[PDB]
Amino acid sequence: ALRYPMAVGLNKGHKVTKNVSKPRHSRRRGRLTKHTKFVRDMIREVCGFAPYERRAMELLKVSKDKRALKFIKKRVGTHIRAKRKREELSSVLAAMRKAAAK
Amino acid sequence: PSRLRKTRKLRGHVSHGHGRIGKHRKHPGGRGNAGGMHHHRINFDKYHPGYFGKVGMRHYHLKRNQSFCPTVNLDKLWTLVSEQTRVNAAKNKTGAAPIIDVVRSGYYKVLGKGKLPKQPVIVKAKFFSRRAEEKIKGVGGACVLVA
Amino acid sequence: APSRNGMILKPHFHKDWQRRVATWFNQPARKIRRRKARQARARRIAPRPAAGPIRPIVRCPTVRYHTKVRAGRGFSLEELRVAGIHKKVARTIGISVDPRRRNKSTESLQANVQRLKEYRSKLVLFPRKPSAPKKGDSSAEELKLATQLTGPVMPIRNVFKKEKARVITEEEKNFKAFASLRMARANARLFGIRAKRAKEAAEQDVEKKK
RNA sequence: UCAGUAACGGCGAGUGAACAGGGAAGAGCCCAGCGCCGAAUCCCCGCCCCGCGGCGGGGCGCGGGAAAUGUGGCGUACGGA
RNA sequence: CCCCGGCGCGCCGGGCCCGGGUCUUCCCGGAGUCGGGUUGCUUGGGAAUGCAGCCCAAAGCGGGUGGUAAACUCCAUCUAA
RNA sequence: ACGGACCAAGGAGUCUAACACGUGCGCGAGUCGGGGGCUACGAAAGCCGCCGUGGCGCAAUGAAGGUGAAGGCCGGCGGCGCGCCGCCGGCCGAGGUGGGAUCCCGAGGCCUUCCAGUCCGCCGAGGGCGCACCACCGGCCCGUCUCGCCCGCCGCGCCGG
Ligand SMILES: [Mg+2]
Ligand SMILES: [Mg+2]
Ligand SMILES: [Mg+2]
Ligand SMILES: [Mg+2]
Ligand SMILES: [Mg+2]
Ligand SMILES: [Mg+2]
Ligand SMILES: [Mg+2]
Ligand SMILES: [Mg+2]
Ligand SMILES: [Mg+2]
Ligand SMILES: [Mg+2]
Ligand SMILES: [Mg+2]
Ligand SMILES: [Mg+2]
Ligand SMILES: [Mg+2]
Ligand SMILES: [Mg+2]
Ligand SMILES: [Mg+2]
Ligand SMILES: [Mg+2]
Ligand SMILES: [Mg+2]
Ligand SMILES: [Mg+2]
Ligand SMILES: [Mg+2]
Ligand SMILES: [Mg+2]
Ligand SMILES: [Mg+2]
Ligand SMILES: [Mg+2]
Ligand SMILES: [Mg+2]
Ligand SMILES: [Mg+2]
Repeated sequence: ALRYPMAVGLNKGHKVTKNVSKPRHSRRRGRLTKHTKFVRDMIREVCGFAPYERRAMELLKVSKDKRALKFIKKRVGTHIRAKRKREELSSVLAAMRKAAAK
Repeated sequence: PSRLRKTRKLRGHVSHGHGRIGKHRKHPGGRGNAGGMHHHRINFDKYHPGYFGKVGMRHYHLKRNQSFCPTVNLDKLWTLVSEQTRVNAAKNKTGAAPIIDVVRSGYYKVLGKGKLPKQPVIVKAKFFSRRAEEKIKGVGGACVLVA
Repeated sequence: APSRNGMILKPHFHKDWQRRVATWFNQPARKIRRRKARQARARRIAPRPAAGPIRPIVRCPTVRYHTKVRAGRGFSLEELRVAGIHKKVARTIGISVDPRRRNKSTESLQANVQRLKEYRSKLVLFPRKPSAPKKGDSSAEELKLATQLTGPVMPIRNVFKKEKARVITEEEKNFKAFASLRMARANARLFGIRAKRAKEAAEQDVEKKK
């Protein structure tokens, strides 16, 4: 049984081999550089946290993750940025708990 | 040619071909398509049915390039390829069937409408009809798919 | 007030259109002006082609047009890297270069590299100083024979390969084109649903075993 | 050309693009940041030579300022050092 | 017969000591900005195309777009302020 | 009832776009360079075809996913109860009825002195192929509704025909 190249289906399209080239240098913007992480954690140490971030830290200390997600979503907008901010605040809460333990 | 128009013959006539009782007023029944639901209801019922209202889904950003699918019939399938191909296909005793590339000619789908002459074909098209496939396999031939 | 029978119509003349009426009586004078500017450019660049630098063999997007082949914006950086021409040398020797293009296909990549190899052979490079030629320059017999090329340099023609008449095999006779099309439509429509039902059946089997 | 089309509209009257294709034309680039180089940079005033009706080029000044709260060279997403 | 500009030749005063390929080690981005809610205008843009006022207010394998609002999941394509 | 002393000059269905119908011309399942390029009147004209891209027409329908415009007969095999369905080899191969302008066949005869007797015309009894078109009966494609039976596998299924 032969399989002709079909214009419609699961594997549609004209059969063309693909090359493996170097990706574009414009694609790597936003990549976490070690120096930028140093500047970022540096200024997190210097300036501190925001008031809504401190309130969300208190909501995570009293163990209200859904209410913390709703509060961060109301403050910052989208649910993706809300989940990322909640994970960042949970990570720094675990870091503060580890520093308070040992 | 203004000398061939109607305004030459109407000079001397008072109402100028527009009636003496009812004068040629400016817009007696509204402008354009005025009152299609109220006082021009009968004209749009008798001559433009279905004009008012909505039907079907609203496809927002439509693409005629995606909707592009030109069809060609089996009745005039041999007009795409030259006539000496038909001569040589009728002349060859071995049975070397000619290959008709429909996408090269500029059509995507092959429909089967009319009579096909009794000689084998290899039709390379993008899409096919069931009736077209039945006519091609009944005459003799193959339906090669191509993307 | 419409009469007995006719098309419904929507004339777009309800605005003040008579202020913005672009009359087209400038047209033969603009044809003469384009002609004089084109001849002025051709007299300005005396050995160079009057059209310009070469433009790539380009497949079209948007499935209506992808069988046709155009002349594109410029050559890709991977094309120039395979052919061995620097991107700043290429603009000086008369080659269209754009950095926005990619190379997904290998065949069009090899075709544009081969077109670069043909254009490098067809190119007649004049020396910078006529008294002292350099290493990478053309010969003195080519200096006199070099001239302009009227029209587009290497005009891209949509070539179609010629196939011969083949004998139809039993597999080609037994192939079912419309049935294969309908099965492909059904599988592409129901690809995710069968996978979800398979995951749910695996969950039921784990719940039955455990 | 798409196209009076998709779409909007007491979905009424009416309004109304874009992609792509064919052409005219076609030309690409520079900073901040990130970093390396003794501020390596810029403006004004004194003297000499040329030219001075688009006030420019070179040399001589322990002359005056601007500039480290950052001027100049390499370098900008096509990678760069 | 004059005036003007340009294509070239010869001379003088200057600036400039300038490229490409391979391997190794580093670096890389524009914030009351994006985005979200609400209101007003606008648009063909229709669970809001664009702009503006108020309030909230970012992130870095991040962010924006993928013409129906939302959650999960892989992709495609650009690098905004 | 209104306008109107008198005379001379000016004075009111034009132009563009869209559509419908009719007519003339060219080409014809094709047609069109309108945008672009090349060669005083001439801002004209001529040319381009690998400048027919693109519009319209040659295919319609459905809201859309989509689908997409004759069949009959013989032989062999399988199933079921001479009859039906399914699978392979050859033939006939583009519907019919009525009205249908025109054309075809020609029982007979179209006269100068009686019969025999060839060729060219001419009219016609009666019988036919029937243009267009009309009215009907059929047939095919598409959306929808009802009744049931079979076929195919790269993925045996809430699959496809
Ligand atoms: Mg009369
Ligand atoms: Mg009157
Ligand atoms: Mg009249
Ligand atoms: Mg009367
Ligand atoms: Mg009237
Ligand atoms: Mg009127
Ligand atoms: Mg009423
Ligand atoms: Mg009337
Ligand atoms: Mg051009
Ligand atoms: Mg149209
Ligand atoms: Mg209404
Ligand atoms: Mg408007
Ligand atoms: Mg375009
Ligand atoms: Mg600097
Ligand atoms: Mg850029
Ligand atoms: Mg306003
Ligand atoms: Mg408005
Ligand atoms: Mg998505
Ligand atoms: Mg009175
Ligand atoms: Mg009166
Ligand atoms: Mg009076
Ligand atoms: Mg008069
Ligand atoms: Mg009419
Ligand atoms: Mg007509």
